[PDB]
Amino acid sequence: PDIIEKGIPITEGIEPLKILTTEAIKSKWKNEGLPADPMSLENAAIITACARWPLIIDPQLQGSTWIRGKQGENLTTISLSQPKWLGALTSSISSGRAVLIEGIQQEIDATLDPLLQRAVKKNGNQLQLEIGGDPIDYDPNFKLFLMTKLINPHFRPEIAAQCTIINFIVTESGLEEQFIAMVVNIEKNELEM
Amino acid sequence: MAFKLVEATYFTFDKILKNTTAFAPSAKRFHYQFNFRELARVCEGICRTTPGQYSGGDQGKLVRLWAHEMKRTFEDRFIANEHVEFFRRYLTEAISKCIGEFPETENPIAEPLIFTGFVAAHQGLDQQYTQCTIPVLKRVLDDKLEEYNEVKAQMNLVLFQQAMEHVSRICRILDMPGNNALLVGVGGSGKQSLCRLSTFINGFEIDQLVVTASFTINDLRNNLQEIYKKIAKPNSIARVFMITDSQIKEEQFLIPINDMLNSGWIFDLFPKEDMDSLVSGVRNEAKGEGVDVNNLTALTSYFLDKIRKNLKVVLCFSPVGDTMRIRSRKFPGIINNTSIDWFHPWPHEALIDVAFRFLEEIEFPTEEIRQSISLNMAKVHSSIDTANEKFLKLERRYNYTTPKSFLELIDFYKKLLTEKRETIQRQIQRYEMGL
Amino acid sequence: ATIHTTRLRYMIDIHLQRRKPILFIGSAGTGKTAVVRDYLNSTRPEQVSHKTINFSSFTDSLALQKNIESMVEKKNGRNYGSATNKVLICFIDDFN
Ligand SMILES: Nc1ncnc2c1ncn2[C@@H]1O[C@H](COP(=O)(O)OP(=O)(O)O)[C@@H](O)[C@H]1O
Ligand SMILES: Nc1ncnc2c1ncn2[C@@H]1O[C@H](COP(=O)(O)OP(=O)(O)O)[C@@H](O)[C@H]1O
Ligand SMILES: [Mg+2]
Ligand SMILES: [Mg+2]
Repeated sequence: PDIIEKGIPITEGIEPLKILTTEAIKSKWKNEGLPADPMSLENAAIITACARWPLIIDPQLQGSTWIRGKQGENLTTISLSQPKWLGALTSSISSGRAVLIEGIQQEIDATLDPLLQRAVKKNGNQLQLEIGGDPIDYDPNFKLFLMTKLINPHFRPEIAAQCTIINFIVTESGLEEQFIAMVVNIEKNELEM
Repeated sequence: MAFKLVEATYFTFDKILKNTTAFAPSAKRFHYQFNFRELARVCEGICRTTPGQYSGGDQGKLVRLWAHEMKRTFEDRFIANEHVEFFRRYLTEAISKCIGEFPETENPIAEPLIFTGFVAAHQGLDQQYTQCTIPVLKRVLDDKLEEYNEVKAQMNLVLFQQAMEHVSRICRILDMPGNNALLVGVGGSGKQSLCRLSTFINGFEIDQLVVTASFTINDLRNNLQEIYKKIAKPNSIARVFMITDSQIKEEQFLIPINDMLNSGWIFDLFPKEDMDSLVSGVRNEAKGEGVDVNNLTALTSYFLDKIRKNLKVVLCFSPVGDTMRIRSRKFPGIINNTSIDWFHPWPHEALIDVAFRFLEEIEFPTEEIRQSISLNMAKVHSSIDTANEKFLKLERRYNYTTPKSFLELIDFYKKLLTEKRETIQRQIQRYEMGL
Repeated sequence: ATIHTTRLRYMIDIHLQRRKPILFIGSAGTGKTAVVRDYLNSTRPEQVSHKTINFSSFTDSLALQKNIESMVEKKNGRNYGSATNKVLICFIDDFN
């Protein structure tokens, strides 16, 4: 309503799903263990367009299964508990397609705080990001995904600003919509095809 | 008028103590505690006022000054806008009782009314602290920002009314000798960048410690030690010390800083023989001052006074967890010695100016879109905070929205719009050539 | 000077002549530290030797001893006291 009141040039029928991502890429995601409910597509559409690192909340690991499907090649999942997670992340930042961090429920480690910051330092041609004691060489088209298994998780508001939060929780009508898409495919297979 | 102001400041102070339900010591009200110090620095800031500028009728000019200064040590104490409203009513009742008869035309206290002794320095007045108009303040800050960008590292900021007011009342705490400033606000409130600017506005040299991933207590002490060598010399500009929650990697690094900021300098920072060599350098100054020399008691004391005057400690925390409250409980010096300053979220009117600044140097059909978008940018951020309040009551799940979150959102939206517009323009140009 | 400070100021002079220590209690606002800090300046630096100690909640028993050790000069034998029969005052703030 507030876009019409001002009278800013905009299309008659806007929906966030269409802008964030095309129809074809929604059909790709559907194949990579994602449900056809709009809430999950919206969520999947956000992480694509995210200018910040996306912190994901996944009870029943619905988000994690999708992330693993999308990143088919050179995806590495490193929990906070692992002792060489600092060493693995540093070697990953240099030449890693994507990175996934398990656990990290709340109280995010101080070593990740410079990485979490989207601002990077450019030294001539190369780009350098300072993590731990020794700075590590940063490469473009690096992706970082943070998954956390919790119900009503509590974060620092400084972190909620720094990093965009997104929830993959299958609740209320949100689960119903997934079962409909599933039912429709079994009932009227011909129409979906 | 002096006696009336003393009964007034008491009256306001007394009406707050009577309302124990409104204001009391609590978990989230660790600072709310109302001391002598806030009355003392209010009484201090009147003493700052030179005779020559306040000469004449002080029926109208003094009460304004007092009211402002009073307000700026009580407002910052308060977190909630409800508590603020309650205070302003007590402050008006207090003034109206002791003064008796006052004009109803112009409210004695007003949000527009600010007092600063940096505006004077720009106009070529010497040690003058008076009321400055909002439009005059704008021109001085904007000019000084260009000077800051020229010599130091370039800092971009919106410079809205509320941010500028925050610059004014930090400049004020730095102008007071011995008194330390504490800035409290949510992540991205601009306070660290507002401090660095505020410091530069006044004739002071800001020194921030740099924390590496692997840091030690002895490494911190050596950084502090270096700062005290520059203060010890007689002909020295007063060094400001900048600290943030990120800079405090462990709680051990805070212990030295509080003993510095409380009084003088941390016990056994340097050896006794090194201290003696600093004392001898200050002895040359003491002769010029006309203070007792070769007494080795008043001189050593005078050295501690100078060090206190020339060291300013600026602390920056976020009141988001009970960790900061545990700092207050653990560290007594911090809350009582320093002057607390609380940053509220940016007003709807300020948010419009932020958007209006970032939309500049982007092409639009009639530039009426710009002026409207800037409104919608403020409306969207406000409507999230109202929805976030609804979300907190409805479900246990807590969402948080900061002014950095808002800034980063706008930059991302602008980049996406520019990319889509460029792609559309290239496609249209290709179509036109083909046609 | 206040009516309350002058009468406490007298009580301190009484309590300084004797080896009985003094303890001050009250809110943050009350202004106790300053009332003691005024007196320590007014006392003669030969008769009495004053030193302030402030606990930030990480001050271990060992760290307090290091501050006391430095304050106290080394008398003859195992006993440690100030030379020329000077009385040694150690001011403690934020005791609890
Ligand atoms: N008013 C403002 N206008 C533009 N950018 C701002 C403004 N306030 C803050 N910023 C940006 O956001 C950052 C916030 O970080 P900082 O100033 O350290 O504040 P905080 O300590 O609250 O995080 C700034 O360094 C700057 O890049
Ligand atoms: N006569 C006085 N003049 C100015 N300040 C005073 C006076 N008496 C007490 N104070 C105040 O006392 C405080 C320091 O002593 P005190 O209140 O006991 O400290 P604390 O609150 O840390 O225990 C300061 O706020 C100081 O201004
Ligand atoms: Mg910051
Ligand atoms: Mg005290």
